[PDB]
Amino acid sequence: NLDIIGKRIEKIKQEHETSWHYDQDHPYKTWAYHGSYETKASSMVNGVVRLLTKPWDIIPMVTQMAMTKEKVDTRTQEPKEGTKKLMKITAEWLWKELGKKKTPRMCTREEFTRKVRSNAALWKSAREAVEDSGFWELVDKERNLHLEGKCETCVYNMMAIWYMWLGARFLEFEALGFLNEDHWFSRENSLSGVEGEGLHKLGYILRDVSKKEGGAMYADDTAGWDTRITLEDLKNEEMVTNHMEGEHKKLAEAIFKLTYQNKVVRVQRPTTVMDIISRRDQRGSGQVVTYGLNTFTNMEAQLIRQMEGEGVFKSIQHLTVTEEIAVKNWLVRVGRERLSRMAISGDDCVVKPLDDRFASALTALNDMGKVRKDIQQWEPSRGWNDWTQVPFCSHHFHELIMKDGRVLVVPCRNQDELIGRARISQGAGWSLRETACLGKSYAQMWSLMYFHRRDLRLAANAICSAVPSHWVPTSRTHEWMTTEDMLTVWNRVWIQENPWMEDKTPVESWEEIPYLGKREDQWCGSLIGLTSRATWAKNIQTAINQVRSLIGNEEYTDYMPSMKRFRR
Ligand SMILES: Nc1cccnc1-n1cccc1
Ligand SMILES: Nc1cccnc1-n1cccc1
Ligand SMILES: [Cl-]
Ligand SMILES: [Zn+2]
Ligand SMILES: [Zn+2]
Repeated sequence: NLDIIGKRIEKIKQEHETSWHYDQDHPYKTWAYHGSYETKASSMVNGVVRLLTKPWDIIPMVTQMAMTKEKVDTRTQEPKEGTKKLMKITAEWLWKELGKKKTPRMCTREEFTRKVRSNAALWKSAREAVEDSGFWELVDKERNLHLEGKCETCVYNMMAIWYMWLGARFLEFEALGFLNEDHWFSRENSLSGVEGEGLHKLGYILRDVSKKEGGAMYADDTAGWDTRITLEDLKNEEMVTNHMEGEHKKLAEAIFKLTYQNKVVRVQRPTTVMDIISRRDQRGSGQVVTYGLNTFTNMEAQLIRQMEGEGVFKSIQHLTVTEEIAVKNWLVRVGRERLSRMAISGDDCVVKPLDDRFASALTALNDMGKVRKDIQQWEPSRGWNDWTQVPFCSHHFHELIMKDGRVLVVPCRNQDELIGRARISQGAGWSLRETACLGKSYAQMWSLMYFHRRDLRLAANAICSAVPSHWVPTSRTHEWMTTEDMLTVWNRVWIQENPWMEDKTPVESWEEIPYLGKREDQWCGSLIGLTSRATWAKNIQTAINQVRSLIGNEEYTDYMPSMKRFRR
């Protein structure tokens, strides 16, 4: 406890020694409180996307999205010894499989610097600190302190997103960045994972899982996954260090011990004082390490749920000596096959188990604290009989046959959600040019991922017609972030580079690229058939001209005649 976090706490105490006060009216039960001190971000609308989607101005599901804890301050119980054993055996085996064709390695100041230049989500800005050299001296001090087994400045800031100072992020990136930078959770490497795979590949992956013999597809969400990470989970995650050596092992061990398995956080409370609180359990790391370790622990949880359904062990209360031999031998004999029956993206999963015994195999899942969302604790899971109805990564997936017989598996979600998000820009000081270029990024994403939705292909063509042809899409895989012809990009992604497409014959026109059935488009939220939508489509050039007149005398390209109706 206080020996590991005290130094961090002792340092913040002094930088505010003229405000420190052990407040007796503090709202924490499960978080340890240490003291307070005196201290003191809305969704803006994207005017270019909103002027080109007028029919949606009167649709509350779109317009309410731009307007405007219980779970964080809860406690998870210690799993039983059978559960703790199931996890340790499974984790040990999983780090070895993930490590068979990969080498753990430190990420570098050079790599870290390149990422800060490219606007990755990780002195005014980071760019400046990286150029400066005192920062790196500060980094060096902490780094040598971590080699000593002590921490001074690796403190979280709550807002649930856990901002640290850039120096702490580098030390995180140094030891643990390899998980993401070297694609440990790629499908090729982890078999369950989809890291780097892209939204145009997730549907094909779900359809490949569907091809396996077995029961329903299960897609159970965990209620507040990050808050249900136990200290036993953090200790199985720490076992990645068993595969490291030299400095790297030491540095990785310090991240896990000092920043993950012990945490110090500063919270804005309005009553305005800053609460220096600590706790051991729960997920609190950087987003990228959070994504990879969530994937890891989810793959582990789901293999164990699969073991329970298949009768590999009888009870979580305690594993017999022989049951350990059985688990290990299961993992050795069928482990890789069982991983291939899953698609796991952080806390999000789809599992096609051997049979439907999986549906009521709930003792390990509940005892690990991975409690299902929106279903009673002991009520069996409801599975999906058709891969095209399975939810994954906020989407479902359609099978769409081209006029030439080739098969597209395309991503889809309710259209209100897509238009509502396109109409929102985060941050201050956006110029008209920067707002336009963000609208162009949404438009090009729609042309590539959602071309099959009538409204989005028409709105995408309108935004690309309204924004100067050579302006570069911005956002403060992502193939839509380019100035290349979207037809050329479409042909690369869907035909040339698509391993599910045998016939590589290029498409020569947007008109060869199909839509969903008209009824299926309305089911997924299309306005096709409404008078508002008909007036919008008929008069689109008037909307395009409005936005061109606001931006001014620039070079523009008409993309509307790419669609049959506007082709005279
Ligand atoms: N790759 C990585 C590792 C550790 C922390 N942060 C990152 N990151 C976040 C956005 C882009 C890169
Ligand atoms: N992957 C995902 C999840 C939630 C929202 N949007 C996305 N997306 C849309 C296009 C590409 C990615
Ligand atoms: Cl179904
Ligand atoms: Zn530190
Ligand atoms: Zn759909």
